[PDB]
Amino acid sequence: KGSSGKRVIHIGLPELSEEQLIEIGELAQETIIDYVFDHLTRSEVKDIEVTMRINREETLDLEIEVYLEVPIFVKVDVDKLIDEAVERAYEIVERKLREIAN
Amino acid sequence: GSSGKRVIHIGLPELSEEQLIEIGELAQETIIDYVFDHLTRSEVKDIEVTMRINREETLDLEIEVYLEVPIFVKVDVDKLIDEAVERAYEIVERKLREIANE
Repeated sequence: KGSSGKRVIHIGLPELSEEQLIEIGELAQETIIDYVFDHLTRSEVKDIEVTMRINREETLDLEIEVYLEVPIFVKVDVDKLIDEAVERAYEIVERKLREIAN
Repeated sequence: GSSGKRVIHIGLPELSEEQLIEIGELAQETIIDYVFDHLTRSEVKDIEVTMRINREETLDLEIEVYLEVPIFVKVDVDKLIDEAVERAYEIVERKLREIANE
């Protein structure tokens, strides 16, 4: 089992139309996916799992859970890579939200 | 009767690992779109759609769907999930033929 790691980006959501809700969810997830494959070659990625989660209780919450695993012979720092991927996702979603707020 | 779970395994041998990501995304999002186009926002208490890409240890793509509606809402969750999934296959198959043609 090569290096692996998981992270969950969690975002409280404001008032959004259905179209904007789906757009935001997909944006968050694709930013993470694209980030991974813009730094790794398809061969270095043994397993990538991504879950989009939208929970609506007292508050509207979006969560993107990502798990990544590389071959045991690949030397990339998976945790740091996932961290940065997730960070990029947070800022891109947070900006898109401010933009919508107008 | 307030929730449903569904796991589908998909093999896509004629596609490169990159096109696998694209299809995984098409599949997952077709399912998300379907759920929100057929249920009101308030009826979707919790939805989770996972895409797993792993050509070396699985058929290739795995999609996991989890859907929950409020306990007082009368909806056939497995049925809705079934329809969402079938729609996904139909859309994925069209994409595959499209890709094959190019």
